Amino acid sequence: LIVTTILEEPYVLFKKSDKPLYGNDRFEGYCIDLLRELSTILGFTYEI
Amino acid sequence: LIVTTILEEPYVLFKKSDKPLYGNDRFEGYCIDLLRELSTILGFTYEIRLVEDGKYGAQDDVNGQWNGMVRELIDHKADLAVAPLAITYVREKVIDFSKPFMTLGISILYRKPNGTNPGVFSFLNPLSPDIWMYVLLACLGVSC
Amino acid sequence: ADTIVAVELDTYPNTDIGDPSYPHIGIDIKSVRSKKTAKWNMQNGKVGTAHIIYNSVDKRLSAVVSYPNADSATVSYDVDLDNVLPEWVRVGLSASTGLYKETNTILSWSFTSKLKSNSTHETNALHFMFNQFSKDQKDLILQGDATTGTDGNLELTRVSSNGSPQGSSVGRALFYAPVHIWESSAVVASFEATFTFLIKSPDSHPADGIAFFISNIDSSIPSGSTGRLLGLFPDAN
Amino acid sequence: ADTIVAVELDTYPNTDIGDPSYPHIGIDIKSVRSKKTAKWNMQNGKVGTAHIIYNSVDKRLSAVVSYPNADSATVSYDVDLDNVLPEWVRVGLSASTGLYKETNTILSWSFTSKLKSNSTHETNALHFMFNQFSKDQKDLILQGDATTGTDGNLELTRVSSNGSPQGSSVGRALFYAPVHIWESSAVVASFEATFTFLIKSPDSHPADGIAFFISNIDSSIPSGSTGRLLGLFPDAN
Amino acid sequence: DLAKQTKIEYGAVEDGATMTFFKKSKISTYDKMWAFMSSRRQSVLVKSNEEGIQRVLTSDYAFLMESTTIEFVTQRNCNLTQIGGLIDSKGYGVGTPMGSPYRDKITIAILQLQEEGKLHMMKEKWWRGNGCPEEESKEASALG
Amino acid sequence: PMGSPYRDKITIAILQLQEEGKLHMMKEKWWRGNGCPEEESKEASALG
Amino acid sequence: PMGSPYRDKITIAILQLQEEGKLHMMKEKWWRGNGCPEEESKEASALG
Ligand SMILES: *[C@@H]1O[C@H](CO)[C@@H](O[C@@H]2O[C@H](CO)[C@@H](O[C@@H]3O[C@H](CO[C@H]4O[C@H](CO)[C@@H](O)[C@H](O)[C@@H]4O[C@@H]4O[C@H](CO)[C@@H](O)[C@H](O)[C@H]4NC(C)=O)[C@@H](O)[C@H](O[C@H]4O[C@H](CO)[C@@H](O)[C@H](O)[C@@H]4O[C@@H]4O[C@H](CO)[C@@H](O)[C@H](O)[C@H]4NC(C)=O)[C@@H]3O)[C@H](O)[C@H]2NC(C)=O)[C@H](O)[C@H]1NC(C)=O
Ligand SMILES: *[C@@H]1O[C@H](CO)[C@@H](O[C@@H]2O[C@H](CO)[C@@H](O[C@@H]3O[C@H](CO[C@H]4O[C@H](CO)[C@@H](O)[C@H](O)[C@@H]4O[C@@H]4O[C@H](CO)[C@@H](O[C@@H]5O[C@H](CO)[C@H](O)[C@H](O)[C@H]5O)[C@H](O)[C@H]4NC(C)=O)[C@@H](O)[C@H](O[C@H]4O[C@H](CO)[C@@H](O)[C@H](O)[C@@H]4O)[C@@H]3O)[C@H](O)[C@H]2NC(C)=O)[C@H](O)[C@H]1NC(C)=O
Ligand SMILES: CCCCCCCC/C=C/CCCCCCCC(=O)O[C@@H](COC(=O)CCCCCCCCCCCCCCC)COP(=O)([O-])OCC[N+](C)(C)C
Ligand SMILES: CCCCCCCC/C=C/CCCCCCCC(=O)O[C@@H](COC(=O)CCCCCCCCCCCCCCC)COP(=O)([O-])OCC[N+](C)(C)C
Ligand SMILES: CC(C)CCC[C@@H](C)[C@H]1CC[C@H]2[C@@H]3CC=C4C[C@@H](O)CC[C@]4(C)[C@H]3CC[C@]12C
Ligand SMILES: N[C@@H](CCC(=O)O)C(=O)O
Ligand SMILES: [Ca+2]
Ligand SMILES: [Ca+2]
Ligand SMILES: [Zn+2]
Ligand SMILES: [Zn+2]
Repeated sequence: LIVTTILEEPYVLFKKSDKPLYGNDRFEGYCIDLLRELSTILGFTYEI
Repeated sequence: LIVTTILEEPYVLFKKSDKPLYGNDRFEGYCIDLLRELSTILGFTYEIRLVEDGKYGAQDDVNGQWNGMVRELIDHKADLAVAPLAITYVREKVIDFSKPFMTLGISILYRKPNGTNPGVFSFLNPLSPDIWMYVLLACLGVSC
Repeated sequence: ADTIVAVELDTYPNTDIGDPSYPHIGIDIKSVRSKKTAKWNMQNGKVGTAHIIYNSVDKRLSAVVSYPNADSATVSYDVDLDNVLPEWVRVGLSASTGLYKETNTILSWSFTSKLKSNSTHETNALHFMFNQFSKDQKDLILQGDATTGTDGNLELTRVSSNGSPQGSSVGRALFYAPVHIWESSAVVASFEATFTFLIKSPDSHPADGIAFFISNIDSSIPSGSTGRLLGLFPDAN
Repeated sequence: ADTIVAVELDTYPNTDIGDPSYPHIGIDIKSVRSKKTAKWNMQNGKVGTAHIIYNSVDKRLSAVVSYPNADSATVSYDVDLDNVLPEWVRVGLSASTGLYKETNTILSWSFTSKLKSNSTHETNALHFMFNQFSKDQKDLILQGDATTGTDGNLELTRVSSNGSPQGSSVGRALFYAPVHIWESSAVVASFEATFTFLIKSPDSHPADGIAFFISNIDSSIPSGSTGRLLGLFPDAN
Repeated sequence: DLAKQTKIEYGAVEDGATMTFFKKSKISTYDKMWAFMSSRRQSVLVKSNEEGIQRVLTSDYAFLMESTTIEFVTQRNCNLTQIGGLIDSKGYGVGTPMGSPYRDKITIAILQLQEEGKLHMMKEKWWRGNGCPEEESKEASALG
Repeated sequence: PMGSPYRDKITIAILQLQEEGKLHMMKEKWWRGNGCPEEESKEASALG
Repeated sequence: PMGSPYRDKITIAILQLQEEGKLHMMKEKWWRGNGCPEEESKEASALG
């Protein structure tokens, strides 16, 4: 379930840290927290 | 017994004395003076020993093991943990606490902002320093 | 704490903790309170040519720092590394910044030790010549917030907002392989280095300095070393 | 199976797996079935002088072994080290025995790589010269049942049964630090070695050969190697 | 408030129960602090509480810690204070190993010390309030 | 009672609830009532 | 896309989140930042 998204604050944005992250955990924001809730209720993998 | 503990002011700290301090003599503070009274009640003999790694206790969650005084208790190296060792959910599962002898709360240590005093020429403040000149040039002007 | 000996190229004057009134070269023995200091010109983003020797037949720990058309910063302190630094060590670079900005870009780094089986019995070595720090250089244990690559450089800072070097950041460049020292097979290992750097001005009165330590084989960035502690020492005494 | 390229100094004929009828120096490209072999004289307890190069100005992977007052076994096979072996390696020594005993004492070891930062501009190095293997040599990742110390020796057998080294023994002697190879900054990495061994006569047809490999950065003893697999191969292919 | 300004650095002590509370919390404010603190995990998380005291005295740092040690700091340093209320409630237990006979005998001997005021006479001694300007006592402000 | 297999099960269980904050959520659910309008609610003061 | 077996699954799923209030909880999690100290923050006015 390929999810096409486009980087706009505060909806999606890159998660800053010391170590660089890889994959779906690279992204954070509102729409990432929404898509986690859609994946919790319905139940499906998702690739940003 | 072998009582593990850790330096934290004012709970456990070294006693200020010039003499070659021996055994349990070098320790003073709250938690040993707690244990001085627990030893009178229960009638045992404590023997203070520090924690080796200098931590309190935490789950390293790579090997899933422990450090600090919690690791000193699970491996049965030291029999008590008379200390500021707190009571949490992840610690009660592996070791056995007693009832609390003190109640905590997490909060924020921060500096007080400096209350610069309203110094003795405070009454000139409600007008700007050019307005006090404009009043003075008025009463020098209107009088002329 | 880890026993650690460095040659600090400090750039922030700390008359609090024994740094002199000027940006200096300094030579540290287990303390940020150094042993010798010397005036250093400290030109802006230019090249580098530093150098360290310790020949136990002469038991001095000399050093120079040279720009083009500049002078040498002779800071040779008489110390014996017999008893002041452990048996197996781990050399490497240390850099830092804090509350200011300065560039800590290394462009090349080398080393050569020669340690006495039985002095003429074919002394050992650990020579290396990293002129071309790459992206995935896996014989370095770069700690802290240190990075590498993106050019032939060793970027010992969180960098690249036009290179503006993002104050309160600490970077280390621990080399992977140990070195036998203590004395024990005696300590004539004239360990050389070359410490080419580029401290570029961010137009900020730039000051926190780069180092070149010789630590224990186990280390980290101890409990906060961003600043006057300069990347490696835990304590200011 | 880890990718591995070795120089078998095989002291035992293994006719089932392609080793010739004579004891031989060899060469390996992910195979105990050797590319090229040559006759080696295999004297008794004596000393040593082996030497292995690969200069990509000639791209010949060469290896020579000579006792004093003996000849030299040039076993040079042209092989392209571009694709046959990874970017980062972990070189070292390997020796084993099985059902026949032999001593496999290494008593000095070196290495010298030189790979093209930019062909003239000061290529990298990893020169070391272990003439004084200590009791607690903590820059070796000696695997298996390798022993060290008690003299200046690297004993790659379970030894000191009066020098009858407890057959079906095996011990590797991997060096601690990685080396850049693959091509990427092309492949002139003229890695040298000097590999002075000692193979004592056990009065028991001394046998199973010492190696010198260039493995993956991760390695161990593959699936039991006391014997024809010579210390570093899982399978006979 | 303190979760929503990156102007003031804030952390905790490493291998401790303060950051373990934020590491496991799921409420929005306290996870936001752990979303902050996990990024600069070395920059703000100090080694011991004593370095948590000192980096507030020097820098613009707000240190998360326990109430009963704030009660000893703010009665010594009269420029530091307890910003905000108690986040949660915890306690100091005398730690014993898993399945010990000294769990219950100390559970007795802490309750016996508490009903006769021994656990309060020791806290008054080892915290020793020392005299300190408590507050301006914000009220009507009669001109001196 | 004097030795029970339900003490330690609740001892861990109470520590879970204050970690989640539900002991504080149930605290504010019952003890919070009307605000009890304070002494600083002057709103008028005819001088007598 | 133009006819999908995942529209109506999310259409019910979004309505669950605002009933629970999590669309409002994630609203206050990202759009709430610093308070932007207001125009009624006078604190001093020397008359000029
Ligand atoms: C037919 O009936 C057979 C009954 O014998 C039956 O059994 C055996 O089956 C196995 C396969 O499952 C296979 O075994 C091989 O035998 C090799 C030769 O025998 C040697 O060694 C064996 C030990 O295996 C001894 O039992 C023998 O008596 C003889 O050795 C003697 O050893 C003593 C030691 O104190 C000496 O004093 C004697 O002088 C010596 N007598 C001799 C030499 O005549 C055996 O060598 C093979 O071992 C290989 O691997 C080992 C691991 O490192 C090493 O020993 C070594 O590498 C061996 O490689 C061979 O070594 C030979 C020297 O011994 C050399 O020729 C070469 O170096 C190499 N050989 C080759 C061809 O490359 C292995 O164990 C045999 O098939 C068989 N054993 C026999 C015949 O001894 C068969 O399964 C039945 N069926 C069929 C179809 O044959
Ligand atoms: C309670 O009472 C105390 C009273 O002390 C108050 O707390 C005090 O807060 C002060 C905050 O400013 C702090 O100030 C010290 O300042 C001096 C002055 O020197 C400079 O130091 C720092 C930089 O070196 C700055 O933080 C200072 O503000 C000051 O520098 C100015 O900074 C501007 C912003 O960077 C700068 O503008 C640009 O800056 C760049 C880079 O510097 C370029 O210049 C560019 O061209 C500029 O445009 C100004 O130019 C710059 N001006 C000057 C002249 O430099 C200093 O001694 C100290 O900082 C130095 O010392 C520490 C010591 O370790 C060292 O580590 C630092 O790196 C630095 O070198 C302080 O910052 C007081 O220390 C502090 N006092 C106490 C006791 O804590 C509270 O406010 C009161 N509480 C209230 C009122 O509620
Ligand atoms: C309606 C009547 C109008 C009269 C017209 C004439 C008016 C002409 C006036 C003109 C300007 C005078 C005021 C200056 C401006 C004040 C602001 C300031 O920054 O100064 C500050 C410095 O302290 C001073 O220097 C104040 C000046 C001292 C002289 C005051 C004389 C009284 C006026 C003459 C009247 C005599 C009788 C008049 C004729 C019979 C004061 O503030 P502060 O408290 O020090 O804050 C710092 C404190 N801290 C250091 C601890 C932090
Ligand atoms: C016809 C029209 C007129 C013709 C034109 C004539 C030309 C006139 C044009 C004038 C142009 C204005 C120039 C002055 C600007 C000052 C403002 C300022 O910022 O400085 C300071 C003023 O604070 C003082 O110190 C004031 C001096 C003391 C006050 C007493 C004066 C009157 C006394 C009673 C009068 C009796 C009345 C009797 C009536 C019969 C405030 O800042 P500060 O922080 O305090 O600075 C400290 C400075 N210091 C360190 C040196 C102290
Ligand atoms: C009678 C005399 C001596 C009184 C003092 C001088 C008077 C005429 C002068 C001195 C400074 C002047 C003021 C200076 C600045 C401004 C701001 C401008 O946007 C409108 C005019 C205004 C508000 C001026 C009004 C006239 C003024 C108050
Ligand atoms: N002293 C605490 C850790 C520090 C804290 O939580 O504030 C403990 O031992 O659990
Ligand atoms: Ca400095
Ligand atoms: Ca073989
Ligand atoms: Zn210095
Ligand atoms: Zn062979």
